[PDB]
Amino acid sequence: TARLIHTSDLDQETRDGARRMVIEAFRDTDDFTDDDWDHALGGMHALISHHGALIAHGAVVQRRLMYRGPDGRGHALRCGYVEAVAVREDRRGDGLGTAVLDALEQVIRGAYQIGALSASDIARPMYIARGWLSWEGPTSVLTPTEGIVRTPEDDRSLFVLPVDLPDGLELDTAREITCDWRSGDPW
Amino acid sequence: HTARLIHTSDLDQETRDGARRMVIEAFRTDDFTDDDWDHALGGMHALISHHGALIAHGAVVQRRLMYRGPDGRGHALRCGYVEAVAVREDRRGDGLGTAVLDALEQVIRGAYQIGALSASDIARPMYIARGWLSWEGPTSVLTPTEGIVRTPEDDRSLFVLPVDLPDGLELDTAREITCDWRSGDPW
Ligand SMILES: CC(C)(COP(=O)(O)OP(=O)(O)OC[C@H]1O[C@@H](n2cnc3c(N)ncnc32)[C@H](O)[C@@H]1OP(=O)(O)O)[C@@H](O)C(=O)NCCC(=O)NCCS
Ligand SMILES: CC(C)(COP(=O)(O)OP(=O)(O)OC[C@H]1O[C@@H](n2cnc3c(N)ncnc32)[C@H](O)[C@@H]1OP(=O)(O)O)[C@@H](O)C(=O)NCCC(=O)NCCS
Ligand SMILES: NC[C@@H]1O[C@H](O[C@H]2[C@@H](O)[C@H](O[C@@H]3[C@@H](O)[C@H](N)C[C@H](N)[C@H]3O[C@H]3O[C@H](CO)[C@@H](O)[C@H](O)[C@H]3N)O[C@@H]2CO)[C@H](N)[C@@H](O)[C@@H]1O
Ligand SMILES: NC[C@@H]1O[C@H](O[C@H]2[C@@H](O)[C@H](O[C@@H]3[C@@H](O)[C@H](N)C[C@H](N)[C@H]3O[C@H]3O[C@H](CO)[C@@H](O)[C@H](O)[C@H]3N)O[C@@H]2CO)[C@H](N)[C@@H](O)[C@@H]1O
Ligand SMILES: [Ca+2]
Ligand SMILES: [Ca+2]
Ligand SMILES: [Ca+2]
Repeated sequence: TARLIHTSDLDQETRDGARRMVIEAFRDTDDFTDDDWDHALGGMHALISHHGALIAHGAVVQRRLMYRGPDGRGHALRCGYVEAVAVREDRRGDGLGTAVLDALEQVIRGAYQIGALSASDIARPMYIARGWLSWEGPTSVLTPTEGIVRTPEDDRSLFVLPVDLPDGLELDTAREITCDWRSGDPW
Repeated sequence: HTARLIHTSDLDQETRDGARRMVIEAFRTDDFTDDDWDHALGGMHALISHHGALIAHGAVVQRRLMYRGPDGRGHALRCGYVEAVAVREDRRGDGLGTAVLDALEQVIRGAYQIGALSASDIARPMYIARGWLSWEGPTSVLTPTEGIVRTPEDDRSLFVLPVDLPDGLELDTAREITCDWRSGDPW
């Protein structure tokens, strides 16, 4: 039931409608920040509206995830990173979230080497059920002034969906995995 | 000439193979490598067709460009990076290149803070004409194991299109600009 739209083609009221719905959906200090919204921009949005109202949203945005295999090689994987997955609270538990992820996984499978996200510890079983793989190793970020810095807080949160890895590569989820730099939450 | 815009994930197999075949030839060790094709995926494609065959391609993919302002604050700018802009040999100088860049710039203005690209020499006038800023400072890449490494080869090639810079950001082309890491040509 989800409509796929590039940030590009969102009119002002859809952007404001989506942002307002996502900010409210992540309230149980505003949990969903300006940086969190920046992270949701530049890729494909999955939207579900009912009678003029936005009731569901998700985004998949491109970045690189860094992974070194046991042959020592080093890979910068073309990643579809899942952001701002949200359903208006009264509309939850009726398959809308599923419909949003169904549409984002179509993007990921069609365009990227790997899907990734850092799930709220509440949503973790929903991803595990879709066949997303929990990372077991240490997580880190490639910083511009320090080098690769550990992100222990994101170790339990990181999920991957390896859709089309290069060469022979099969990930070992016990190895380290490193995200590229951005402001706010790196994961 | 009007380009149609399509996400990587919506390309049918024949159009994907068609685009890569046309782009490899337009750039003709082949000059257009497997990494070069990798770099053109994950974003929006501009396509122009004629007599059932592709005559023009380009792509805009999301990455981060790192820039430090005169107030010492580091920015990780949401970048629409332009890749694989190509017009079939027999169709050059009819404005097809212009139509491709018009559609990609629609994406960049609609979704990103900055546009960037590392132009071949033959393409340079086309960018200078469209009002892309030539960079005058040193360029670098953020590497995983060596920190920020100068990319002197790319100093003369870099164009940016600054469309929606964060508050308090004066883009000075004399200063250093750093791309995020990827395999192959970092720029
Ligand atoms: C997480 C969220 C998007 C789920 O959306 P939803 O429309 O309730 O979910 P669905 O009905 O499609 O179900 C998602 C899965 O969660 C579980 N689930 C079952 N009932 C549920 C309910 N009422 N609410 C949430 N999850 C439920 C099931 O495993 C379900 O899979 P199913 O469709 O096979 O039953 C939504 O609750 C939300 O917006 N939460 C707050 C913001 C947030 O945490 N989202 C992103 C975290 S990474
Ligand atoms: C993309 C490419 C075909 C240029 O496309 P094109 O169809 O020749 O370009 P257009 O006709 O749209 O315009 C090219 C520009 O050349 C310039 N130009 C126009 N007439 C010219 C002339 N007589 N002499 C020289 N330059 C001229 C103009 O700036 C023109 O833009 P405009 O027509 O909007 O004014 C060329 O870059 C290419 O395909 N080469 C191989 C692949 C490649 O190197 N691409 C690199 C992208 S970085
Ligand atoms: N008052 C409600 C709050 O909800 C919060 O909900 C969760 C989310 O806000 C956030 O979830 C993860 C986080 O686990 C992980 N370590 C970092 C990751 N970037 C966050 O990401 C998630 O939430 C943010 C919005 O905050 C979204 O931008 C992002 O797309 C989404 N996947 O962190 C929280 C998980 O600890 C918290 N559980 C807690 O602060 C509190 O219960
Ligand atoms: N060597 C001079 C000329 O190089 C041309 O080819 C150029 C392009 O192939 C390539 O241009 C730039 C490059 O300058 C810069 N330092 C790095 C950047 N990634 C390259 O990028 C460009 O070409 C590659 C394809 O190779 C594309 O994938 C990319 O999208 C495109 N903008 O590098 C070459 C140097 O400018 C032509 N083969 C020919 O006119 C002539 O040989
Ligand atoms: Ca947050
Ligand atoms: Ca090349
Ligand atoms: Ca080959």
